[PDB]
Amino acid sequence: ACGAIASTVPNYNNAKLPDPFTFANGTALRTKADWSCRRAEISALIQNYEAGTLPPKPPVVTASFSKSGNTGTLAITAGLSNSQTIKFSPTISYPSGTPPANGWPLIIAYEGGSIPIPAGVATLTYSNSDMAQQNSASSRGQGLFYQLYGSTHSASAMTAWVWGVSRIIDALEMTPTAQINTQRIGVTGCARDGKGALMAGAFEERIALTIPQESGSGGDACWRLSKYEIDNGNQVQDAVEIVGENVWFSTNFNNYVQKLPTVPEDHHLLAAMVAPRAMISFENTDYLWLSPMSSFGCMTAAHTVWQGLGIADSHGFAQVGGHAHCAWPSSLTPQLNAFINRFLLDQSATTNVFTTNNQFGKVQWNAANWITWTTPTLT
Ligand SMILES: O[C@@H]1[C@@H](O)[C@H](O[C@@H]2CO[C@@H](O)[C@H](O)[C@H]2O)OC[C@H]1O
Ligand SMILES: *[C@@H]1O[C@H](CO)[C@@H](O)[C@H](O)[C@H]1NC(C)=O
Repeated sequence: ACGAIASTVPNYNNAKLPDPFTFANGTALRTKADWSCRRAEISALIQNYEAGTLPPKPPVVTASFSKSGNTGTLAITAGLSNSQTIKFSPTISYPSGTPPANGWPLIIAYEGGSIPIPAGVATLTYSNSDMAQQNSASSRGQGLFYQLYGSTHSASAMTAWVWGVSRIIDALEMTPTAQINTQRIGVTGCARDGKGALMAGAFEERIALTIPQESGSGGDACWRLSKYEIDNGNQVQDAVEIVGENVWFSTNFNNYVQKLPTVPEDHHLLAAMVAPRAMISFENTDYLWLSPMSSFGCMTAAHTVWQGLGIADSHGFAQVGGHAHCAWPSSLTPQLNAFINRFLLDQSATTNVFTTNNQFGKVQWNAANWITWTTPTLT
């Protein structure tokens, strides 16, 4: 129904941010339904240029569940048609007592996350580093995911992490005795795990609420804006450095980090893949490594997609200073809880959150230099 999905745009060359509202073939988006097809195209482009191949659900996915006290263990097996299998067993921390009729809402927290989780929400601890190692460039192709698909599989570590989240949600769908409301699943992570959580929410449509925390470069920052920051003297993480530091991106991305204008996506399109579902990301201006201006401009550009879909308040951004990396400032708890309350707890909470302190160091944000499109009202 979307036709043949384009996965490359060989002639692309755009120093500003790619236009969310124009397909690779030059067709303009017009309807809300068009966004589903555009999202599928962005997925293919992101896989091709920076994330590697995200495998589909494998033929074998088995799950069993057991509970001791308030801790559940979800034992998952995943297997291919060639008989290869891997296994992993995330745990779930439950609120006590009788659950809601449809089960507990749940946040999948990469290695526990760094946000406070309200008392009526269960927490699943996902050991993403075991699914795909992330110590340094030395970690390439190591982790459970690669014991299934092969150490030379093109998936980045973050794409392998997404795959694991998808198997977790498969297992939850198969395991009603885990007492989870599978329509009310969120995801969160901080720092490198916040890069991971954004990827999970973008690519796995069953996630109702995505919460990336101080994800920086390769998260809710854009590659093109971070290149501008580093060229003008801010000591930011950028595309060139990040592919040498770790294995969060595919080896193919190495071919583009010096040629960012030729990449027909940026992370504003990655973030927009969450639409029309909900996301709020949190940033910290104390660390220029995180590329503060790039995150504000990137999420401002991503925001236009929700605006065009008539659901601006489903996308939040809050950027402040004055606290340590991955420490949670109580000043932002109301904004976090507004999104959890609305999108996971079914409350009538307002979620209009889009704020920065503009503390961007040696650069400023100038929307007209980066965002070239007007926002259409998709019909
Ligand atoms: O050593 C790296 C190579 O492994 C990488 O190879 C790319 C992998 O994905 C394919 O789609 C590309 O065609 C191929 O070039 O190139 C970069 C290099 O650093
Ligand atoms: C352009 O590409 C999109 C996405 O694949 C597709 O939905 C649309 O039909 C294409 N346009 C034409 C004229 O085929």
